Parts: sequence; C-alpha cells; structure tokens
Amino acid sequence: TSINCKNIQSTQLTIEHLSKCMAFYQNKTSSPVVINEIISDASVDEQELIKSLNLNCNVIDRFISESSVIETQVYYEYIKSQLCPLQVHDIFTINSASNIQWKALARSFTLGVCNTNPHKHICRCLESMQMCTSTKTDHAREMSIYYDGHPDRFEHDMKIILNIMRYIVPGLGRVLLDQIKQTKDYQALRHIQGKLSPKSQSNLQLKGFLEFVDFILGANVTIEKTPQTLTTLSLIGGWSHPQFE
Amino acid sequence: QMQLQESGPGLVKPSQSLSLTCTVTGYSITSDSAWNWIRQFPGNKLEWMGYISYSGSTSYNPSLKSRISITRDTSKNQFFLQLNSVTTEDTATYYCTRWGDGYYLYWYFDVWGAGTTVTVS
Amino acid sequence: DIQMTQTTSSLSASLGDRVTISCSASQGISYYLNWYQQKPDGTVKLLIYYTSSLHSGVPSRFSGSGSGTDYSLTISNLEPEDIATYYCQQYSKLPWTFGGGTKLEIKGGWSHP
Ligand SMILES: *[C@@H]1O[C@H](CO)[C@@H](O[C@@H]2O[C@H](CO)[C@@H](O[C@@H]3O[C@H](CO[C@H]4O[C@H](CO[C@H]5O[C@H](CO)[C@@H](O)[C@H](O)[C@@H]5O)[C@@H](O)[C@H](O[C@H]5O[C@H](CO)[C@@H](O)[C@H](O)[C@@H]5O)[C@@H]4O)[C@@H](O)[C@H](O[C@H]4O[C@H](CO)[C@@H](O)[C@H](O)[C@@H]4O)[C@@H]3O)[C@H](O)[C@H]2NC(C)=O)[C@H](O)[C@H]1NC(C)=O
Ligand SMILES: *[C@@H]1O[C@H](CO[C@@H]2O[C@@H](C)[C@@H](O)[C@@H](O)[C@@H]2O)[C@@H](O[C@@H]2O[C@H](CO)[C@@H](O)[C@H](O)[C@H]2NC(C)=O)[C@H](O)[C@H]1NC(C)=O
Repeated sequence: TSINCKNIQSTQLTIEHLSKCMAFYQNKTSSPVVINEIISDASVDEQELIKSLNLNCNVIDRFISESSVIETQVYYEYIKSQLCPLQVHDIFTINSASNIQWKALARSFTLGVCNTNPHKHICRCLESMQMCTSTKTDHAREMSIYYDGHPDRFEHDMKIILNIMRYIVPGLGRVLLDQIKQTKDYQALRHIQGKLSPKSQSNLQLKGFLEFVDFILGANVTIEKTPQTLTTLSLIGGWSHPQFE
Repeated sequence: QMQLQESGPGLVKPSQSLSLTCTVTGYSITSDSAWNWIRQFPGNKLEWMGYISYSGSTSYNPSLKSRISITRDTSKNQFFLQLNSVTTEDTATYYCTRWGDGYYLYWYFDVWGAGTTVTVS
Repeated sequence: DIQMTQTTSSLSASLGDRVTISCSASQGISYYLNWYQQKPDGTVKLLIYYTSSLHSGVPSRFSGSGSGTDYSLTISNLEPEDIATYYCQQYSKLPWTFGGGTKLEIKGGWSHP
C-alpha cells in the first residue's frame, strides 16, 4: 500500500518508492511542526539522538547528504518536510531565490545539443533564461534525431540535466539523482521529474526545464543499467536499515 | 508558564564590568533552548548580545566578542551576563530572553524579561 | 552582519484603521524572520514567527507576509492596546539583527456619539 517514510521496508527501497518520500511530495505548505512532535513515536534513544543533532531548517540538507544510510536520509527528509514547509515549497514560486542555483548551473554548462544550433528554444532557455515557455515544442524534430540512436551523446546531456536537477530537489532528491548518475538508469528520473511538474506549473522556467527533461527522457535509445560491482553505496544493501517507529 | 527576571545594579561608570543575573522560573535551562541577553540602546535600537545554549555552548555578537562573557548556574537555574570595559555607549536597557531551538518549540524569542536599565557615567 | 532596515521610523494612524509595517533585508533571509511588539511600558512579546505563522495567544488581527528580502506585518484593525514599537528579526545566520523599529501613534480624532 502506501509507503511510510519513518520505517521503510526492504522491498520498498527503489528509486520510485524513495521518490515518493521526497519533501515537496508531502504537500505541506504551512504551519511548521516542531521536531519533538515529528519524531514523537520512535525509540527514546533515537529521540535523544535527534535532539543532540540540534537540527535546523538550513543545515538539515547537509545532514541528509552526509549520512551513509538511506533510511536515515529519508527520515531527515521527512523531518524537513514537516519542519520547514516554506523552505521546501519555495522553489515552485516563479523567480524565487531558490531557483538561482539551478539557473546558474544551466548557464554555466551548455548542452551538447546546443553546440549545433545555439538558438534552439531550450538552449536559449538555459543560456538566457528566456523563451522557456515550451522548450520541447520548438525544434523537437531536430533534437529527436540528434538524441536517437546515440547512447553517449544522450548520456552526456542527461548527466548535466541530472546535476541541475540535483540543485532543484535538495536532500533526498539529490541522493536519488546521484543514484541515477551511478546506476545509469535514466528512466527512473520520471519518478522525480513527474512529481515535480504539477507543483511547478506556476514557475515558467522550471516548467519548461521539466517539460524538456520529459522530452529527452522520451528519446528513442537503448541504454544498459550499470549497477555497482561493489554492491555498496547502493540502496539494497548493505548495511544497516534503521526504522524509526 | 515560565518567567524570567533580570537583577542588576543601577549604574556603573566606565572602565568597569556590568553584570546581570537572569533568573528563570518554571523551566530548566539544561533541558532545552538557548538563553539570550538582548540590549536596547536609547533611541529604541535593538542589539543581540549573545546566548548560552542548553548544553553550555556560547555564541557572542562579534562586535562585543572580546569583552562579553555569558555564564550560567545550573544549581539555582540562572544565567549571568558580564559586559566588561564599559563605556558610555553601553548604557542601555538590558533584557534576557529565550530563543527556542527547533526541538520542543520553534525558532523565535518566546519569553522576555521586563528589562533592567543600566547606565554609564 | 545582515542589516535589517525598517523604512518607516515612526507612524501615526487612527483607531480602527489598517496599518502595514515594512521590513527590508540586506540579503536573502530565506523566510527566517520574526516580528516583536515592545509596548510603552517595555514588555516585549513575540507577535509573528517564521514570517507566516502567528504565535500562540497573539490576536487574529496580526498577519505576517513577505518573502525573500522583503517582509510585511499587517494589523487589520487598529485597537489602542496595539500602540507600541514594532521590530523585525532575521535568524538566517548569526549575529542576529533587528529592524530600526516602528513606533505607532494615534491620529486620533474626536468621539462624536
Ligand atoms: C501529494 O499530492 C500529490 C498530487 O496531488 C499526490 O500524488 C498523487 O497521488 C494520487 C493517489 O495515490 C495518485 O492518484 C492515482 O493515480 C493513478 C495513476 O496516476 C497516473 O497519472 C499521473 C499524472 O498523470 C498526469 O500527467 C500526464 C502527462 O504524462 C497527463 O497527460 C495526464 O492527463 C495526468 O494529468 C502520473 O504521474 C502517474 O505516474 C506515476 O509515475 C510517475 C513517474 O513519473 C510518478 O510521478 C508517480 O509515482 C505516478 O504515480 C500515473 O501515470 C490512478 O491510476 C489512480 O486511480 C485509479 O487507479 C486504479 C487503476 O486501475 C483504479 O483501479 C483505482 O480504483 C483508482 O481509481 C489514482 O487516481 C496520483 O497519480 C498522484 N499524482 C502524482 C504522483 O503526480 C500525493 O499522493 C500527495 N502526497 C501524499 C503523501 O498523499
Ligand atoms: C526507434 O529507433 C529504431 C532504430 O532505427 C535504427 O537507426 C536508423 C539510423 C537506421 O539504422 C535504421 O535502419 C535502424 O532501424 C527505429 O527503427 C525500428 O525500431 C523498431 C523498434 O523500435 C524495430 O522493430 C524496427 O525493426 C526498426 N526498423 C528497422 C527498419 O529496422 C524506430 O522506428 C524508432 N522508433 C521511433 C522513432 O518511434
């Protein structure tokens, strides 16, 4: 049934069900909930641990990214979703200061599809942050031929897109995106980008970026997942699987 | 249901320390939050002086960082401000408040003292 | 460090009016802001925390708003107890700073019942 981000089952750890535990997907806009009430039902030693961490809304993301265990990261993500709602949903308001980071990553790195016809709608959308309304409508034919049949030329732009998205969804989202880059399974990105589109409908540039990510994900190519040989630094195991509840 | 009060001398003329005692009634400083001293200068200008945490961590405004000291007594459940090398600029109304850490209650200044006006020269 | 500026130092308005007080920030605070009321006798009590949220016990007339570097406090209908100096605070990062303060005063008019 529904996933519980406080205690997550071993079968449930996948990019999709983890994607369901992201902070913005919790649909909490307002009225922050204090940490002791968030963790209220959980082991006592765990509660004392979280109090000893002295989480704040600013650095909770750093705690998520530094942790080595995915269940704990999801827990901190849920604590962020209940504790810091304005921070979580700020990115969706157009030209809010949360957008500056992924916009800057867009300007800093140019797609390989943009070295041919730099005036393509998307290339202007990442370059100048203008004409972002519909990126996948304009020149889609040309991009469709460019990306189709080429694994490498597609993986390059996909990776850069994955970095910008790392800056769009901090915390859990970031780590999931990292998983993509390492596992080279790029279709799982749907679960991240899909949920991002309905919240972002007000933001024009974000909506355009997400529509294009939808487009380049729909490219016609066959790429092989490369799960890690170590089996470590992956979601399944090892090692510890904390369950708070 | 807690309340705080500041107990302090009326004035000290310059080159001396000014010390105040914030007594916290109805709460345990050990248990949680951050305990702060905040002075309002004449003309209604507010300045955050510094705080001591529930665990004893100290953070001071870098403007005052040299001469300011904030201690606490867990026994009588008090915490003390000492601002040394006072000048005529330090004349002001000094409060002591509680900044909540995000654990038991959100981040803000919750309970405030009535304030004690201490003067220089 | 982070300088908070209240554009209006002092303001007068009649009772029952709708008063708005503006708080500007030197840089982006990312929504971390508080609103305090210092009455004439000197008692200071928290009005608004986290920029939207209203503290427990604060009357329904007060509403916070704003985002980014710009923030607003709104008293919907002005009652005589609200006459006081108001302050805004950024907890973004230390050292914490306060606004210059805004003192409220009465116009106020004459009673003609
Ligand atoms: C916080 O809020 C969000 C949003 O409000 C909420 O997420 C929704 O949750 C509900 C309840 O679980 C979901 O409703 C179910 O949806 C089932 C299938 O949904 C399909 O459509 C999704 C949206 O498609 C839109 O976009 C396309 C463009 O592609 C557009 O053309 C369409 O018109 C449409 O507007 C789609 O995202 C979804 O795909 C899944 O995979 C993506 C990968 O990208 C990932 O984002 C999600 O995991 C997503 O689920 C899917 O394709 C629907 O079938 C079901 O209704 C019936 O289902 C069975 C079918 O047989 C019936 O038997 C049964 O009786 C039901 O009647 C149900 O309505 C809704 O899809 C979610 N929306 C999302 C995820 O965007 C969160 O739950 C809220 N948070 C919490 C904690 O609750
Ligand atoms: C998706 O791409 C395939 C691959 O096209 C190949 O690349 C061309 C440059 C040229 O070398 C073609 O001869 C290649 O076939 C498109 O071709 C068909 O793909 C389907 C399965 O996707 C397969 O069953 C057919 O046999 C392929 N056709 C031939 C002649 O082999 C396919 O049309 C593309 N699908 C789209 C664009 O929707």
